[PDB]
Amino acid sequence: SPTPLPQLPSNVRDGENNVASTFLQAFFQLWDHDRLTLIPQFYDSETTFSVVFAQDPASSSCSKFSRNLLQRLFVGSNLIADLWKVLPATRHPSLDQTSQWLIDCHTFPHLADPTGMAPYAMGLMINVNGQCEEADISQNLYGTRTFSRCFILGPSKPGAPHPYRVLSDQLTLHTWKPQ
Amino acid sequence: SSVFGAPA
Amino acid sequence: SRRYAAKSFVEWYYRQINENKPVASGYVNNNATYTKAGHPPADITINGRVVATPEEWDTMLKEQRAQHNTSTLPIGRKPVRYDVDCFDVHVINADYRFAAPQRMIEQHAPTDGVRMMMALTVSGSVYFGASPRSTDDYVIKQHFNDVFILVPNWDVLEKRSGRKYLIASHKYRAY
Repeated sequence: SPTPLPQLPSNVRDGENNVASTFLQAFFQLWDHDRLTLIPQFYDSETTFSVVFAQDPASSSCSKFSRNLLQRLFVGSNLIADLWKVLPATRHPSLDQTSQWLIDCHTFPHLADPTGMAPYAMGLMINVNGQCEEADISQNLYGTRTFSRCFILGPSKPGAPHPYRVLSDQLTLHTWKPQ
Repeated sequence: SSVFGAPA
Repeated sequence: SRRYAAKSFVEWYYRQINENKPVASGYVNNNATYTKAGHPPADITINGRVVATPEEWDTMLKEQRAQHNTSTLPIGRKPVRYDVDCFDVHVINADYRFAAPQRMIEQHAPTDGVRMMMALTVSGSVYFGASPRSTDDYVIKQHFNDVFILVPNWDVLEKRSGRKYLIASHKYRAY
């Protein structure tokens, strides 16, 4: 058997202000316990969100959502809340269970500067591979999800609650093991 | 310009 | 939209890999226009290891498919095969200008679907030792998730992909 590429732990290279930590600690806690509060904090009129697939509670949910006004679903800021409402209840492990998370991040150049004072702004790319417990109360469906989620963060618009915002949020829901 | 600080 | 741009890159990239061909030419490092403008080397992370150059990534891919002795795969089995299940792309800067010829700035406004910086996510499976069209007779199977930041290849767009957009950042995970 050929040998797969070696697997190392999370490679966290964010800038000194530790935004990746602050953001992700808030993100997964609120995703589980107070999900919609994330949007006013970090999402704005330009943020884009996709949920992709690689019985599944999320599958039936995104199906019905898409019919109404492996498979993909892309939305702008106008529908993010409504979609997030329909996504399964979750419990993620704590981020300090480090071996249960694969989080890779780095800062990168040449985003736009929303203040227009400079031609470029630095961005922060955060990619997460993790797992969570998913539940759908009505359909008595409970199980373990493996997922990927890629965030692009950048400077926020003037007046925003935080100095950074989410530009792009790409959720990939692959494996679902019933339990 | 950056809000993330310099990488270490 | 913009899936069409991502589709052509995706098809090129995993085809090179699956044909044991190099992908280093798809990175900004090997574009003179970007580099003389001062672009940094691509930021590449492979299963958590920062990899300094695209060339080293190609070498790592070669090592992964290498067979050393005591056992040997039957003929007709392919050492490594990547199958893409899904990809998704968001535009993270629709007014990308770095190393652009002024003419391209003038010719294509941010609404025009050319000067796009894209965040691309790709997911699928890695099969070790499987027959080239089988998803069942593998020795080992992994899940993989690749993410890229793609930037416009001015050289090509001036005149599908694999050359229309170049890789500025790349993270690979498999498990």
